[PDB]
Amino acid sequence: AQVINTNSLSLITQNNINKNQSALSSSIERLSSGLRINSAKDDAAGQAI
Amino acid sequence: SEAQSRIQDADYATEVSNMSKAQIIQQAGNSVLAKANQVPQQVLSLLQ
Repeated sequence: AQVINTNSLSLITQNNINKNQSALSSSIERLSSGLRINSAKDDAAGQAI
Repeated sequence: SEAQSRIQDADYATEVSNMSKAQIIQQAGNSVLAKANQVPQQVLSLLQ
């Protein structure tokens, strides 16, 4: 390597995890609940209708 | 008599589906909780 201080490669891999983790949390919450919407962080039109 | 029975009656065919639905949701919740409890586990190999 060339840099002894910071590993921005691990930083990029770290950024990769959280975006998948959000969809992960959505998936478990949707499996547990009977409803797909479930207090819509997504479109509110579906929840209202 | 028929009026009072109609006003409050179990009407089995309706709530049988409800109880089956509730049991299915409960089992699904237990399964998904068992699948989701493993999320913090991967940090162990990270340490050493």
